[PDB]
Amino acid sequence: EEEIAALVIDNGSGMCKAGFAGDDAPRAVFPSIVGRKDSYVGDEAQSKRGILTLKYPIEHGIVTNWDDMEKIWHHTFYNELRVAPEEHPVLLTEAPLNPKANREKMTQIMFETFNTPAMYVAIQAVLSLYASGRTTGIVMDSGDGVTHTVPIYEGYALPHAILRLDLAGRDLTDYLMKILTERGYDIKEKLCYVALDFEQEMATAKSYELPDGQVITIGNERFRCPEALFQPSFLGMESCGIHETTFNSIMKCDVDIRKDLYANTVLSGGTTMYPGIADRMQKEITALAPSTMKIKIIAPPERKYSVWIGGSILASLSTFQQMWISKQEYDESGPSIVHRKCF
Amino acid sequence: EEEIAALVIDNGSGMCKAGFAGDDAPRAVFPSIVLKYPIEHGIVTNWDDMEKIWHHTFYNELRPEEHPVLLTEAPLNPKANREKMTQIMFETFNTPMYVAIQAVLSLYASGRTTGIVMDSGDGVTHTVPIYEGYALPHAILRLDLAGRDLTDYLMKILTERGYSFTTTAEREIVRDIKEKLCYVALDFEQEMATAAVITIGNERFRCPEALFQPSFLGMESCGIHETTFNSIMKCDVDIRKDLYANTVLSGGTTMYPGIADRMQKEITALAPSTMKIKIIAPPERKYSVWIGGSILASLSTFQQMWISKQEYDPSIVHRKCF
Amino acid sequence: SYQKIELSISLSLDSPKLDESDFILLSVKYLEKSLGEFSGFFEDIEKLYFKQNYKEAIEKILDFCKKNESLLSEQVVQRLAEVAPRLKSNPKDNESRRLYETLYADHLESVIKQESDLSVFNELRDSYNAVKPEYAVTHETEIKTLDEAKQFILSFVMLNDNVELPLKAQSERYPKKDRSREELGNTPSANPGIMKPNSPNFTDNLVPVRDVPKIAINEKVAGGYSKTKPTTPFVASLSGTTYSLMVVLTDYIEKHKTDKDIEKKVNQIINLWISSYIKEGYHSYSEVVDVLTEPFLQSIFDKANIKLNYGVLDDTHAEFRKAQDYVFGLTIQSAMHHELQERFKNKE
Amino acid sequence: QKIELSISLSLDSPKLDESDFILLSVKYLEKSLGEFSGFFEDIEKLYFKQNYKEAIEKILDFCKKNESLLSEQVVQRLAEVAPRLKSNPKDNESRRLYETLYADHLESVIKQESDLSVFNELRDSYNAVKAVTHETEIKTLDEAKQFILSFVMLNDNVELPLKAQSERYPKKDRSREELGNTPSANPGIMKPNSPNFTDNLVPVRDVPKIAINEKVAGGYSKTKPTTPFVASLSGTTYSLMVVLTDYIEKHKTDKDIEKKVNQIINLWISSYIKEGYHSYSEVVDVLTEPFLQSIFDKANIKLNYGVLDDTHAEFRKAQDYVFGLTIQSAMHHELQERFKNKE
Repeated sequence: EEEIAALVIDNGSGMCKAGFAGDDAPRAVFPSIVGRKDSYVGDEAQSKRGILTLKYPIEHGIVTNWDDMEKIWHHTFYNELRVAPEEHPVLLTEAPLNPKANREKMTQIMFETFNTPAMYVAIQAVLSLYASGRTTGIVMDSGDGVTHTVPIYEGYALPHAILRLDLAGRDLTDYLMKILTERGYDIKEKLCYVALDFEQEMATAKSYELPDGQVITIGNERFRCPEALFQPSFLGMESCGIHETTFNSIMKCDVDIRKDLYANTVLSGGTTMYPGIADRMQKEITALAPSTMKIKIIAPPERKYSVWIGGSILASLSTFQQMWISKQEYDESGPSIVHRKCF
Repeated sequence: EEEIAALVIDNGSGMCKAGFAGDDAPRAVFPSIVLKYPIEHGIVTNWDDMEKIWHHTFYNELRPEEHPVLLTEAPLNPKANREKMTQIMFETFNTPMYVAIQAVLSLYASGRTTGIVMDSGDGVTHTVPIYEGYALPHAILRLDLAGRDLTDYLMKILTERGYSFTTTAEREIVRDIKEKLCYVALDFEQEMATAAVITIGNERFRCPEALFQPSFLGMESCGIHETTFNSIMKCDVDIRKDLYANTVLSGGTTMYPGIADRMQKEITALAPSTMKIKIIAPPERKYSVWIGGSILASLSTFQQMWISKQEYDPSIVHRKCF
Repeated sequence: SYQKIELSISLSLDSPKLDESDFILLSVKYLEKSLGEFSGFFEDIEKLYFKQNYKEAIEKILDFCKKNESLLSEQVVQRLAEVAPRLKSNPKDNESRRLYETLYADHLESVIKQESDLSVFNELRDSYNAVKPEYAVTHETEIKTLDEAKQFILSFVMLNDNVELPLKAQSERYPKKDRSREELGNTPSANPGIMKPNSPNFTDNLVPVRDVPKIAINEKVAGGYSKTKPTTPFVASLSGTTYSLMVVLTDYIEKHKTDKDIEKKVNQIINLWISSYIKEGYHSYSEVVDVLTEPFLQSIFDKANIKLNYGVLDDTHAEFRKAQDYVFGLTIQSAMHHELQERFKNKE
Repeated sequence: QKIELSISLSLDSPKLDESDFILLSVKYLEKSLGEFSGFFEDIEKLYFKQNYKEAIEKILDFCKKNESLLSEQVVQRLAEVAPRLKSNPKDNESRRLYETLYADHLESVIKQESDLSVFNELRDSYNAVKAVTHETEIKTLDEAKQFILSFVMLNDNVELPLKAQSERYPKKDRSREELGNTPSANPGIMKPNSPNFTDNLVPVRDVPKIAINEKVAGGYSKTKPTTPFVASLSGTTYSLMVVLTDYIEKHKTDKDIEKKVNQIINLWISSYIKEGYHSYSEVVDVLTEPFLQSIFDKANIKLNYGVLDDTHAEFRKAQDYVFGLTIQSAMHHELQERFKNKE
């Protein structure tokens, strides 16, 4: 009994979401920071920023330094989840368009460094749809570093349509700085909302405080903040908005599949947690499209941790047993088994 | 069945140390801030926030229902700040408890059950005399001066050597320096005359001299050297020989190099010209309280010194425990 | 599990400072719990603890244990049987008795507090003022509370050795005190009857930091009291100033033998003296009791037909139990006192 | 015991064609049994031939004879799914994988041979019908192929007599509908969606969508359904034969012609497959016609049709294909039911 329980770690650009399989919540979410004990990982470093040079291992969703990323794993398995991984099977999450190396870097790591009993890498945007319970659709993942619009059909993505934007949460916050300091006055992102028509809204152009400083009125900068996603012009990026990135994406597909896509548009990520992005992605996509098709925009509320939910719902599956990689396989086919088994 | 483990928690003024019994290693040490600290100068002042440190302790850091729990307490704690420790664990946390004096725990770490122990933490520096492994009420002496304050001191002193460590992250820099570079000097005065993060300072021997003389700070209290003697002479002449020969430095702020040789000297001259003075400093003094408790929780006989859940069925904390 | 409370006594009954007293206290708990109709036995043995007859009652206990060995165990009887022959007591290290007695006094006080008419003490004044007028008390017209009655009753120290000497001499017992004449000093402490300053008190039984005297026992006085009566907790002497209560009382007995309630009123006083003196640390139940229980001092009560209950309450249970608890812990934490004085010796 | 059930979990596929049965069933046996080298090689030869109906017989009969060394779940479940297996030239995706892997394996065999001088001579046999605009002598294969891929210059107008010799070329299914362009991963496996190993993914290229007009009576996809796509009856192969016959006529009693011509034909066959233009079964089928055999009979030449002895490698990767293809379908099913068991 007690078939061992799996651990799922969404290695994101901004935070690390870890938990155990068959759960409805991430047990521990912590920043992906390794500051440098011979190192400090996690919120602890955030506390000792003073004498430590913080570095972020995952940049734009993909792993740049593997020396510190190994430490977001000792920490995760060992000190934020307090489990030895040798015992427990470990799924990992991966970003769209992940190069080959990183998929072979992971396998090396957790089966050699961590001697896990099983591994598995998956596109983070697929798992997101898995929460919605769909197997075919368009998932607009919006993390803190990278927002993508990845089409998924019958369980698989179409690498040719995966579209990317280097605009994100970190960025909106950063942009907001300009404007807040531009009003002559950490942040109240929990008051910002995406308008249906920014221009009308700007033609109407609430109370936030902490003890130090002062009570502050959230300016017209509230909708301007997420309007960066829609018009990245505010950030002076000519890269197309989220409305467009999505449409353009849909059309890099065979015209047979699109209807499904237009009707299965999942919005994923915390940058999509803004109220009202729902009605906007819609108004905007409907405009760019055959009036006949159905545009359904689907935003579930567990979205911030959607990636995780689907992953649990996947490792918490009896039929996932076969898919995992047994250590011997690795011991046989090397790390290449990643491609042969994790398609 | 397995022998389920017990848990050891030293709720501290500045840092909490939890781990698991028997382990040579405390598993977790974590700032107690909830930003509001529950424990005050050694005595819990806001209990509600401390209930939270506990949730984190039992659950988030360590991952209660089937594990026995030994919270640690302080010398001369108001005792109603004892029953409550009993109540929360048994009731809110339905633990299957024993509360101990940190100091007793340190001496215990030493491997002995009688002596006088100096425990400088961040909230309070206590000199407690223990005989027969019992805290002695008529002699316990304390000082509301201790490490946290010393960090502040390093701030001011540098504040005038010209470096400035104003910010919060910057404050941690100061703590970092105090923790290591600064030291207790054997002859302060000679060393403030040889005078005439590593941006260097000559305020290395003065920061810990504040423990010996609190005048810098502006506190009207005697140096830990004397809180010790004083406390001693409130002990039976008969047991003094031993207390003198069993003095253990403990607590984190005693990690300043060289407090030992000094404690010996200052006391020595203050002491009876004939007694035997011995100071025992463990290198693990940082964490000596905990280790002390692990041993115990793992002692076979202590197993009945605990409190049954049915025995609980909060005034048993005075009568079954010390 | 309960077998850790049984082992605990198997292990508490093996300490090197266990004596006659602690055995009786721990055993009963052991019988009261090993078993769960036998109510009388914990009262019969009890009555004897207040009388210091640890001797017979140990044995009766260990007769019940065997007779009811059926509901008990081989181990308890084995152990209990091995420890008894080898038992002695030391006043200096007989400290469970002291808690009992310290707690008993507070019990005899509420009793006296429940005894309303405190006029009895006021009248006693008119007898003191005629014993040592040169030191006459001249105080509250009425002693209204026991605290007032107690302080004055403690003022008989004013009656010098001079008005009591006719009485101290005829005793054969008083010449046998063993308080050394070495003035050892004062030592600060947490409880008064349990003069030992290093005693494991319960935080509930803690009083302010008061400075208690250190007294020494001159072991060489032939016939030392401590030698004749070792169960009595700390005794270097016998209650001298009791001889003074008697002067004030001899003059009172004869003046109010006319009253019919003197039987009550004399015990109200003697009981209060016995209590306050034990609470305040001056003496021990038996130090005071053995004096008035003297051939020459009992005559006065015989002439006027007074039967004294020298403060003997038969509901001394709460006090018993509380002490059973004392030893329990005292014994475990002082038996590991050497588990770590032996593990440590394995590091060096 | 974990491996047996998996193939029992793969045999519930709604979309399993015939080419998919063989691969998993042999895989079932490759583990259950573990002296049987003669069977598995004979399954590959038939699988290359697309002669699966004969293979299935052998697989269903190999179980009865060796049922003692297997389990009863294997021995029932095959003879339960075998008679209900219909091929589909559109959804045959495993098949396409196999042959794209052989196209890379057969050109390496001709990269292993050093005389690419047959090709130069042909240009002189090319220039007789209609250089190839090339001034770098034919030295590598990347120019030998390009010059042979250039035979498309010999258009309908110069191959048409041979088109009027075939009775099968009239019966062609490609639809006249201009469906446009698909950015594919691989070319033989044109589809947008196929799990593809990082072993077999290549630069994004645009490949045409092909439509079968199924109205035709006797059309190729109909007669022989094992061959995928719409089956590629190659009309551009007729223009090859113009040069090949002419090559046989000019260079004739060459001691090594039968060797030299198989180099030209196989490489032609393996270039056309790798690049997505057509499928093996159809390049081959055009040439099988009696008037096209005759020409090689007039010189006593026997056509080694791209057949290789050591194709184990390509066989196994299709088992790993269908295995992951099938199993992921099963988890996909599970999710659908459990989530529809949430609403």
